[PDB]
Amino acid sequence: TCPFYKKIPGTGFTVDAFQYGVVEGCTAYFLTHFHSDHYAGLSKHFTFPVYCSEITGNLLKNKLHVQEQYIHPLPLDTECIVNGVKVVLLDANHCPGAVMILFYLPNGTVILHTGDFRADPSMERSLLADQKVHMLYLDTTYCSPEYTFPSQQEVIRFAINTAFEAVTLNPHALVVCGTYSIGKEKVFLAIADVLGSKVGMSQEKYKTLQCLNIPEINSLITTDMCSSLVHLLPMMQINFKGLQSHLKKCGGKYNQILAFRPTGWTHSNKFTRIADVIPQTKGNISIYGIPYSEHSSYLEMKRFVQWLKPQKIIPTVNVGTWKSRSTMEKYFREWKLEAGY
Ligand code: NI
Repeated sequence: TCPFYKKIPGTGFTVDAFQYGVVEGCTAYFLTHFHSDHYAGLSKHFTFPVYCSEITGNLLKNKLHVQEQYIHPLPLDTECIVNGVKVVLLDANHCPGAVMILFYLPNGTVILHTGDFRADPSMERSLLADQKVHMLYLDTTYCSPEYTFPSQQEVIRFAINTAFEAVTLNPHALVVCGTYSIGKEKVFLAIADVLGSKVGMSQEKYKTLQCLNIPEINSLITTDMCSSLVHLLPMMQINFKGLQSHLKKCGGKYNQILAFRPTGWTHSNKFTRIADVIPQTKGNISIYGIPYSEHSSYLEMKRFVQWLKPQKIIPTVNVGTWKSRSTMEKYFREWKLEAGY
């Protein structure tokens, strides 16, 4: 049955609630972004109205074969009317096409649902600045003070520098980047850009990327693996056995693999600066875990909430244990006390 934190009170709306069958009372289904824990249940047989961004709509049509008459894409940063209720979609700084959703209830209540987001001060100058928010449905994925991580820009600098140095020293090295969903595209694209290569990948992953409006993408990606020195592979293949096998498949074109596994967080962040990160090596294979996050750090999340000053916070992540819920509620109280709302 649909959990309560996926239901918008005073409307016929749900958010990311497609794995429950027909939700009793539901007149429109919102989808924040194209990741499988959120879309699980959409297909060509779905015949309710789905509201989402343009890019998420492109992916629904092409990857899942949802029929076009049921897809209702909305422009960002624009007041739109859905079943008599004013709504606005805002950039969530998560993966391509990911949004937050502002709802303006008929009774005057204002609700923000973050979806998955990485808070940023640029958000403090969107249509959020212009009115009060009564309820916040918050992506709390890393709501504990141990979760620190660097900016995306510092992680990309590290990756570009590492790869440019390895290939300059050995022009027969192959660079590999792991992936399992959309998101984190800047990793493999920035590396390709510095080496003056295109990124080679499967036809299916190429198709996915062509759905994302990314300008000059024909210029950065390809399915001709042979002409590329940056290959994208399944995340499950980013291990010593998997990359040994891939290297054999390259026909003696390359004699060394440098691989990157972007990840959310790892405990090494508690002890280690980005500059100090080192690979796991075996034979002619090195694997770098890099802390490229598309969710808020604890301190980014705290700043956002203390800026917004909501009257009630409803967590959407880590809600399944009493100890987690308790812990998050204690931080919310502190934030409120410290900020004086
Ligand atoms: Ni996500």
